[PDB]
Amino acid sequence: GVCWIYYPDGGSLVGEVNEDGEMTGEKIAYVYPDERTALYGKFIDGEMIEGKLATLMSTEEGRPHFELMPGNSVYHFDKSTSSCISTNALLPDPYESERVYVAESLISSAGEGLFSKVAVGPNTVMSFYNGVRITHQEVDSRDWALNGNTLSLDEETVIDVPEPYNHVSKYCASLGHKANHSFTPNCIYDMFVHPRFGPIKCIRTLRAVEADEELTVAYGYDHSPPGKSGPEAPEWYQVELKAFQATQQK
Amino acid sequence: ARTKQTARKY
Repeated sequence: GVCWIYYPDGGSLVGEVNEDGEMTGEKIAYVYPDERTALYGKFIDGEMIEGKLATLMSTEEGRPHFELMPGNSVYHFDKSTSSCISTNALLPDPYESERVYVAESLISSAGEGLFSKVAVGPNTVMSFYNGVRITHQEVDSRDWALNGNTLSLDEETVIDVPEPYNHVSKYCASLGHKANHSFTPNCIYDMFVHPRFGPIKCIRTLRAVEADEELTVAYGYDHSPPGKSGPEAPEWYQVELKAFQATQQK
Repeated sequence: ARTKQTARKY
C-alpha cells in the first residue's frame, strides 16, 4: 500500500495508505527535497501530528526504510496565526539547520545576512520563509519601516516576519527572512509546501554555492508602478538600484 | 505592492 506523493518543490509524503487511500498511520513520513532528511511518525490525512527526525536510508519495492535520529524534538503541523507565528518559535527546522546560518552580512551596512553552511549545487532548497499571513492592503497602507520582511505568497496573501520575530533570539523556526538583497543573486524565492509551516516560500539556489558564501535573493520590488512615479521600494533599495545600474549604463 | 516578488500589473 505504500504511496509516495512528491510536491513540485521536491519534498514528499510517504507511507502506507489507509483502507480508504488516505495518508493516515503511525509510520508515515515527510521527506525533504534532499531525499534523505525525514520527519517520521504520526500523520492524519497527510497532516503531520508527530514527526520525529529521521534519515531515509533505502527503499525496497517502494517501501522506505528509516533510521530514527537521536534527540527528542518532535515536529507537527503548526500553521502561523495572528497571535502566533509559531508554537515553538525557537525550535529550528532540521533541514535548514544543516544548510544555513545567520551572521553579519558581507554587504555594507546591511545588518545580518544568511550564509551557506555547506557546498551545494544549483536548484537546491536552502531555507524556508515562514511567517504570519496578512493582506496586501494592510501592507500597502503602512510605513516601510514595517515592510522589510513582507513577501508576496500568492495573489491574496503576504507572508511577514514582524518585530520581535525578525530577531533570532525570538524566532528561529525558519530563517528565509534573513537573506539580503542583490541584483546579481545566487538564490530565488520559490514555492514550497512545508509539513510544519504549510504552503510558504523557500530560498533555492540558482547556481552552485560554496560553504560560507552569503545567500542573496532579488527582492523584486516594482521598479515601474503604473502609477506615474518610479519604484515602490525602500530607499536603501532605490539607492542600490541607482548604483547597480551605473555598472550597467542606463 | 509593498512586498517582495509583488505581482505585476498588465
